[PDB]
Amino acid sequence: RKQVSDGVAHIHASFNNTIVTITDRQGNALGWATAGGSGFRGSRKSTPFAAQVAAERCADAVKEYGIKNLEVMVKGPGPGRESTIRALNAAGFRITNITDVTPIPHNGCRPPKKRRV
Amino acid sequence: RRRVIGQRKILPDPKFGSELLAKFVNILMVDGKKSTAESIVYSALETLAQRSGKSELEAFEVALENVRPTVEVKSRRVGGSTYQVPVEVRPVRRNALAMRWIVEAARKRGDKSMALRLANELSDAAENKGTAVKKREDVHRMAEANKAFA
Amino acid sequence: IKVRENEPFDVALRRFKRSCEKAGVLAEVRRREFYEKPTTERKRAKASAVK
Amino acid sequence: EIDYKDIATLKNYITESGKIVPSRITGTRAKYQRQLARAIKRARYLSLLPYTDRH
RNA sequence: ACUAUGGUUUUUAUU
RNA sequence: AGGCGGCCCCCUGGACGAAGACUGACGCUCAGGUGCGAAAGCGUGGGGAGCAAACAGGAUUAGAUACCCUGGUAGUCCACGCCGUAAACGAUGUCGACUUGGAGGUUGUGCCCUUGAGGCGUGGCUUCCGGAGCUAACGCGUUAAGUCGACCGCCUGGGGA
Repeated sequence: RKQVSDGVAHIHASFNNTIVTITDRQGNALGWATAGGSGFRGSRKSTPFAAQVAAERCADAVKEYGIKNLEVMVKGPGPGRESTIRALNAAGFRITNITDVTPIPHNGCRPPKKRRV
Repeated sequence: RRRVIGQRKILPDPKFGSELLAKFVNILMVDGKKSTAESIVYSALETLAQRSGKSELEAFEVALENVRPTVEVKSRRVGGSTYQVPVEVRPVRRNALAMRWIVEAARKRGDKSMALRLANELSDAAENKGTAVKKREDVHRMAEANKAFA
Repeated sequence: IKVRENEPFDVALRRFKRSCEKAGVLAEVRRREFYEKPTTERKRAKASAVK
Repeated sequence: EIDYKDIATLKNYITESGKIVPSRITGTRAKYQRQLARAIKRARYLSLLPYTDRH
């Protein structure tokens, strides 16, 4: 409802899935998709490909909403957290930047115990 | 060194201005007889009036548009960690990777009529599916392999 | 090595690879060289965070 | 182990979400952390620090 | 860490 | 010992710092006996989310009653009692007095204008490396597989058992 051709993309990558949400600065979440909704399972669902096609299916779900530029905010410790630039290039979008929004590593259950030092 | 390639790079056709034609007169034409090979050279545009393809003046441009590869898979073995990574093919080599196809059921066909035979494959390969793309759909299969890393 | 990432950073720390085995093993453990350099000189090295 | 009523020190080890900050990113020792968590638990039960932001 | 299959199961040899 | 982790309050067997004063051999082992569960089994009434023998199915495959997957009982949980199980492996019976260096962790203690997740000595515990001695070998290595001194349990080719 602001018609600015401009918005934000929020990514969250886990050790199974990846979430992609596209939102307007007025708080209207224009569309969302996951690697799970794309029919994938297990380690393949966690891939940068499975995240990229979830973003390409989401760019295909905002294709009547009038938007052309996005700024990216990346979150989660999993693989496939920054392949969305290749989905923007597939859909013809312009990009501002890719910003990491990692929160403080609270809890800290089962990090890799191999070695140390 | 020895390079094992002619690396051509030719001149375009002297009455069509196109480089595509100056490479495609070489298909199903043998021992370089291109000035007496009247039974095949250019004649696929004259026999398309008996085969299912459309707009003969672009029928090779559209057929080539629908068969070319986009990637090649190249291992990077370090331990491994075998890295079966796809990378995109370069803007000339994308055509050379398609040079051997489209004739594999025409050589090798009987019933003479070479020009009508080439117009049959010029209609069948342009479907982006099944024939002429069996190795293109095998690159698509080899592009599934890097997903094993997760 | 190998070992999968659990904390996201775009730049490496050189903390786990070739620093770390090649070299990093069987050259400092248990009284090798000693004198003062692998222990006592490090006990005299000041740190503004633990360590 | 000595205090739980003066919260100026305890706010140095929790976020604006009230969650506890790991010793591995504050230059703090773990044998302190184990008891700074007890001081935070004492001050939560005193209702002067938050338990969870639900709430 | 870097991409699935599961069964049959030698006898004389050596004097 | 089997084992034992949110905070908070009581009660409790051992271990240790340290200045005085008091016993006066009061010490040790142990047949028989007796104390005690990680587990599952006995069972009456409650509980049922994780996980799961049993079990309905999916399958699987040439087949399957199994691997894999959807659901899932006994059981793990609670009160109160029986059972006494195991690799109950710290591979080292319970007790006494000796031997030989190094380095870490953990807890006192003396002194640091505390490089100080402490430092340099000295008491307790303990782990890795390593010497005498002992071993076929692993190695054990002062908390010993060493040195013998007390007392107990048990043995004498393998299978059968």
